[PDB]
Amino acid sequence: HHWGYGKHNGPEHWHKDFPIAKGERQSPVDIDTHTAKYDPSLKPLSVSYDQATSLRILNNGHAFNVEFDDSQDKAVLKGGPLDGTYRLIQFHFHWGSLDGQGSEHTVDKKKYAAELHLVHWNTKYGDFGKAVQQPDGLAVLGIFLKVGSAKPGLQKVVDVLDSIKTKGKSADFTNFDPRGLLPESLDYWTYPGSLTTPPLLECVTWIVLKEPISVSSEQVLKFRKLNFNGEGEPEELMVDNWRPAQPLKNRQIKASFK
Ligand SMILES: NS(=O)(=O)c1ccc(C(=O)NCc2c(F)c(F)c(F)c(F)c2F)cc1
Ligand SMILES: [Hg+2]
Ligand SMILES: [Zn+2]
Repeated sequence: HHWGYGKHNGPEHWHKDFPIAKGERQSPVDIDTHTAKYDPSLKPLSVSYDQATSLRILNNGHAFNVEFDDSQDKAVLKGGPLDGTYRLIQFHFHWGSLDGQGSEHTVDKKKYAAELHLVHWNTKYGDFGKAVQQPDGLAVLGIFLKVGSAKPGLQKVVDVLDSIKTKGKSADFTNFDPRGLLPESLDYWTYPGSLTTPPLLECVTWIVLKEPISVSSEQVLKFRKLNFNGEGEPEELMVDNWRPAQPLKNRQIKASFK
């Protein structure tokens, strides 16, 4: 019926209901490292997640989102290529059916096992809904996940997946510290883009970290046990919930490092 990642309702069909899919600043894109422009005027990123308040985790039929209380400047992102304070509202992942695919952004055509998106909205706009009507309304921090050693800080997320196996299910998920998902370095690439899922709105200053975090095979395997379907419907494993790379067109990807 509506949108998804299957053969009959996947990314290639999105343009029919969301014409912006063929827009000028669509995401994700391939990051050509030799064409990215080192911009020495970019400030370092400033991630202030010490007061973060996670509230819930839910399976929305497309991915699982961990939501945060964004009623106050509790967990924010500023600095980098951003002007203003962006508030963390939630994070989710995109992953594949196999270790060699899953990320949305690619680096020199290399695909990672998954990609974490920490979604933030520009506070000057009042609420998330208004931010999605502005060219600089959102800032998504993207982090690549490669399969290797286990990420301790990701385990609490992994263990709770059993209780939100199907579409629509949710579970209280308090006291989760998102700082446990950050890599060691905050070096990044940035470019103007969009939401990678419908409505595909062209807001979003993408901030993709250079350094991937590593998770274990067992950790990513639990992601693959989730379902796209609701309880009582035919089981469809939630895998490959990623959108292929879009044409860069008239945009330049800047890097904070050389
Ligand atoms: N993969 S990603 O690029 O990081 C991405 C992040 C967030 C969303 C999303 O929040 N959809 C919900 C949503 C909207 F996109 C709205 F524009 C809106 F007004 C809403 F109320 C709403 F719930 C979609 C894709
Ligand atoms: Hg917009
Ligand atoms: Zn995403």
